Amino acid sequence: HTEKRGRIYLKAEVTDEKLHVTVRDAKNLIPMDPNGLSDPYVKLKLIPDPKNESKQKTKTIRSTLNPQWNESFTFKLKPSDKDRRLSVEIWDWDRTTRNDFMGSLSFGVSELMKMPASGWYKLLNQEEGEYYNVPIPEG
Amino acid sequence: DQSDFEGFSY
Ligand SMILES: [Ca+2]
Ligand SMILES: [Ca+2]
Repeated sequence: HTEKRGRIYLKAEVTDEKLHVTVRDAKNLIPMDPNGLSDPYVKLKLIPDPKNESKQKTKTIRSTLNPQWNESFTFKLKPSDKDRRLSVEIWDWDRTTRNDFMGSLSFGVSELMKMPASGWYKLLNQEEGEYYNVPIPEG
Repeated sequence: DQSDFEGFSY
């Protein structure tokens, strides 16, 4: 039972010399809870952030395999963030703690600087998602 | 860095 058919719609464009991160919704989620569902949240951070102020996070929606957030974040790090990547950590919250790895992905600021990234990203592993950046057009 | 990963609901 490892059907990683879940997809996430993540958008990251450069505007006002800042990063416009917009998370739409997710579809085809797989149950990672005893109740037979999954309630993950959207987490994004632009390393290196030792100030802990570039770390953005939203709360989970509810019991559904197709949750929509529609959250829009806009921030940017120092000029030396071009070689850095926007790390998105998608985890399934379990009320008291976390213990379900849904998937992780990242977007390079250097690539995003010359072209905005918007599409459906597949469920990749920690290293797979932080070292790569392959979005699916789906349109 | 604090407990942000496990900081949502009680
Ligand atoms: Ca769970
Ligand atoms: Ca859960």
